[PDB]
Parts: sequence; C-alpha cells; structure tokens
Amino acid sequence: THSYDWLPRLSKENFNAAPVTCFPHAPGCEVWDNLGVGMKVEVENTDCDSIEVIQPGQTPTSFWVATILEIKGYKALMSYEGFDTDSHDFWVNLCNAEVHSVGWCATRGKPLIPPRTIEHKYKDWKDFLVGRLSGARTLPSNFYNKINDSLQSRFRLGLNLECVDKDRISQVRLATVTKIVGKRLFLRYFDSDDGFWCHEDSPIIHPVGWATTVGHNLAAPQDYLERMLAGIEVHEDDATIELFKMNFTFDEYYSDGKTNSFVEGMKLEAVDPLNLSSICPATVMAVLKFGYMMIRIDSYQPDASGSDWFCYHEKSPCIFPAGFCSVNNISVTPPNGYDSRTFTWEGYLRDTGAVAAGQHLFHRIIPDHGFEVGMSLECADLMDPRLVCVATVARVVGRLLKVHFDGWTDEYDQWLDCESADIYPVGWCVLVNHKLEGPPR
Amino acid sequence: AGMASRRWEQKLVHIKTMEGEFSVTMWASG
Repeated sequence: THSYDWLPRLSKENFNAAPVTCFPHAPGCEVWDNLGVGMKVEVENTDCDSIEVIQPGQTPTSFWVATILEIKGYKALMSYEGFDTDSHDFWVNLCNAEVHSVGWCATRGKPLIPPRTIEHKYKDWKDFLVGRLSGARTLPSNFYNKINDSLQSRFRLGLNLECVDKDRISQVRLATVTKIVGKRLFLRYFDSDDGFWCHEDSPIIHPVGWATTVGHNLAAPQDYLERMLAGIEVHEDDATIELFKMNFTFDEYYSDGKTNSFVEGMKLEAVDPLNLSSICPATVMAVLKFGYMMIRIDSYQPDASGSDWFCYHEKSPCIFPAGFCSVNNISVTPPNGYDSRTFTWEGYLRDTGAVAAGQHLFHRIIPDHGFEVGMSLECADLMDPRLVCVATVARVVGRLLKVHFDGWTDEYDQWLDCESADIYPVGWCVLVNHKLEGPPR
Repeated sequence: AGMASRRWEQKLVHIKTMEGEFSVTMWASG
C-alpha cells in the first residue's frame, strides 16, 4: 500500500493543521518564524518547457516567483505571480521542494521564466515584477542551512545503548542502533533479531552504564555485564549521556543520587505503558537513584514477580497526581477488582491504607503549546511504533493531548504530552521519507 | 512578527529575465 498523501485534505475548506512551531523536536521549528503568509519566493516553474536555454551539464529546471498563500504544517500553498485566478495554485512540501529566496537564480546566472499561461501579459516583466515585489518579504538566504542541520540524528548506526525490554518492561536490555529514519531509531536487542522503533528523544532509551548507576534491572551479555560491575571503562560504540534528552540534571540531586521525594507505597495516576489509551491508579514499588522509580499499574492482574513494573522519572509528564482523571473529566481505568461505578480515590485509599503522592512532588507546568481540538498531525502508533499515522487532536487537557487516529474507533486514541517526540507536523513523513498510514479503506 | 517584533533586514535582490536584469528592494527575517 502507498503512503498517504495529505493532498485531498489540504484542498478542503477550514482544514486545520498544527503548525511546525508546536513541535520542538521537529526539523525547522527553530527558524520557522522566518516564514509567513504573503512572502515571495523563487519556486520551480512547471508550466514551461525548453524556453530557458540549458547548457549540457546544467540543471534542466526553470524558476518563477510565487506568493505563499497558506501554510499547513510543512505544506505551503503556492501562487505564481501574474495569475489572476487560483486555477494554478499548487501545494508543495516546504523542506523537500526547490523553494528559494528571491535572487537565488540570478546568483547562478539563471533567468526567471514566466509560465506559458501568462507569458503573454508582458514583453518585459521588469515593471510588473518590480511593482509586485518591492517592499515584499522573502526568504533569509541561510534558511535551508538551518533546516539541513536539523535533519541529522544525534545517534549513528552501531551505537550500543540500554533500552526498555518490550517483553519485560521491568528491565532494560542492551541494544544496537541498526536503522535511523527522521531521527526515529530502530534498536535491535543484542543476541536476537527483535527490536523496536522509537524517537531519539524517547525516555525509554538510556546511555551505557545507566542501569548500573541508577539501579534499574539490566539484561546484557556477560562481558558487558562484568564491564559495568567495574566502576568505569569506556568503549568506542558506547552511547554516552550527552546523546540523551533529559528535562533535568544529575547535579540537581547529590553525587550519590539519594532522593527523598517519591516514596514506596505512594499512590498516583499514570498512563499505562502497555496501553497508551489508558490512565489508571499506580503505585511506587521501588525508588531508584536520581529521580527514577519503578511503578506498578494497579489495573494489572496480581503479580508478585515485579516483572510488569515500569520505570518513570519523577519529572515525567506521563505521571499524574491522584484525582487527575476525575478533575479533568477523563474516564479512569479502575484498579483491579474495582468497578467504574464503585471506584473513588477516597474509598480506594481507605481500603489499601495508602497515601496519595502530594501535588508538590509533580512537575507539570502548562505552556501555551498552541495545540487545539480538531488540529491534524502525524502520530506514531505507540502500540506499533514502526507506524506513523494520520491523526487529530481529540482533546486538550492542560499540557496532555488525546490523539485520535482518523478512520479508527476512539478505542485506539492515545495520550501524548504536548511536547512528545512521537507527534509530528503534517508533511513530516514526506520530508523524512517515512511511510504515513492513512485512514482504513 | 517582523518588522513589528523580532529582527529583520532589508535585502536588495537581483533578478534576471530573458529581456534584461534589474534590482528589487525586499526584506527578510534575521
């Protein structure tokens, strides 16, 4: 099946796409404000043939000037100067297409060529172009240098890192970077041909020596396991700490990493790491070092092995104080044994004799992320992260988003932070050459 | 945006056609 083209959606009235500036990790986000509706650019002339003389060895492409009418994610609606109607307006992918600052062609000694449809309007287009372009906005000359510098991943193939075992989430397992697409890494577990996709900014991948330092469960080859126990000796293929994104510093804590914030037994809410459509009561099972802690989803069946425990850092945007769902009108997943109609936090804390973790332990500042209900975007299927799909913002709960996959039932909706690295602007797949899943037939 | 808020510059641009060359005064962010 083919990758889904946004084209028919773009060609509809009131189509709403989240702007690139909503996605901090997205390429071009930093310089995107240098773009604007009404700006003028040199763009490829598709409506002309061998009018321009091209010497052998030169690129056989001709350019004309256009105005950007609309911007939807990476998509821009172009309109050639000289046209009276919108008959030849066309959509482009901004960071794929040959779009340039006005004056780019002249630097290469190339002339601008009027499209055939309007070429007759003038013998010399100087007066028209001077009249249309004087005082107008165009692209900064360094624009695409900035874009290209934002395409490269911080990682490369062959790097070894510790990442969560999808078959046993209570431990991290040694894995190697074998594929990179648009900064989404494929990590193949050592001594196996299985693995998973995740963005380079994912909180479930960690540098070499992380598990040992933090105190997380670790599965790895013997030689690696024994190398960790000493300390600490380095290796050429070790993924180091500066490659990894954190919203905190190891210096915030002491050198020993002793933390006394979250405590074992404390109750809270959290997104089910095995079901991103669900938010349910959770319990701190073990406090590790440097803010990391193992928690248990209370909706799970009884399990003393602690194999289904999951590590969240205390500054994670995916853990919430008790009462988060009820306060925001979210249907909470009842803890095992309880019913939807028979569950309250007050009664639940009574029966377990437990204490809910205080609001002060949570760090959830709410930015004006700019996300709105109805906005379209591209979102990774967190259940099958090899897939990136057509998606819509269904709800906005402070800084938490409910993301709906267009064409599917609301049961597949996933909870994602506004600054998650699993959501992307419209046109991202085209830019990075990832396949986009469209709505089911 | 610019010129209201952030940084912007005037930029003189060179344009060629098959009838001649000329200059236009435009602007861009940064």
